[PDB]
Amino acid sequence: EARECVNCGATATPLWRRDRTGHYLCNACGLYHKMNGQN
Amino acid sequence: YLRLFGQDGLCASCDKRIRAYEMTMRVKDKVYHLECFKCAACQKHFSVGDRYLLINSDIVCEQDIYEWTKINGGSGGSGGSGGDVMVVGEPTLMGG
Amino acid sequence: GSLLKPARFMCLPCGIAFSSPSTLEAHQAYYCSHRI
Ligand SMILES: [Zn+2]
Ligand SMILES: [Zn+2]
Ligand SMILES: [Zn+2]
Ligand SMILES: [Zn+2]
Repeated sequence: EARECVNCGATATPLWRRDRTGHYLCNACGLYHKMNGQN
Repeated sequence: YLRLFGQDGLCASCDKRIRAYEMTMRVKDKVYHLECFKCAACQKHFSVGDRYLLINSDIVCEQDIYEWTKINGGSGGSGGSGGDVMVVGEPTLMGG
Repeated sequence: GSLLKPARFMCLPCGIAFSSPSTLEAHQAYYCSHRI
């Protein structure tokens, strides 16, 4: 597929949320690194 | 009143003039469109910070890149280097 | 000898083969059941 998620694996996401290290987040679980402020 | 455009000019896939609504990654030079930037094989949408290949007509991902090449031309062997791959840069922002 | 190098990208419990090691970092916490 296009890429994988750290919590799910929604390859149908409009845009992958990538950080400095490379934490590929779909778009939904990516909020965990913002709202919750986790890793 | 003022018109601020800082793109190449014409598309490489369609005949539409590139305006402040391309929303595409910084390719080698010839830029495409937010719709003209799709894989020539799986037709999937590209990612950010990942590797990709540029062809003559369209572009190719990193998923079927090992297939598209062999079915067109270019094989460095089963495990051998056949060439080089590029990484998709940051999406062009109209302002910022 | 020993392991040292984890040449694996697919856990037995999850049974999902990943492609990027960066994604596996967070996966090996919330995805592999619960590695907290
Ligand atoms: Zn997710
Ligand atoms: Zn176009
Ligand atoms: Zn593809
Ligand atoms: Zn797992």
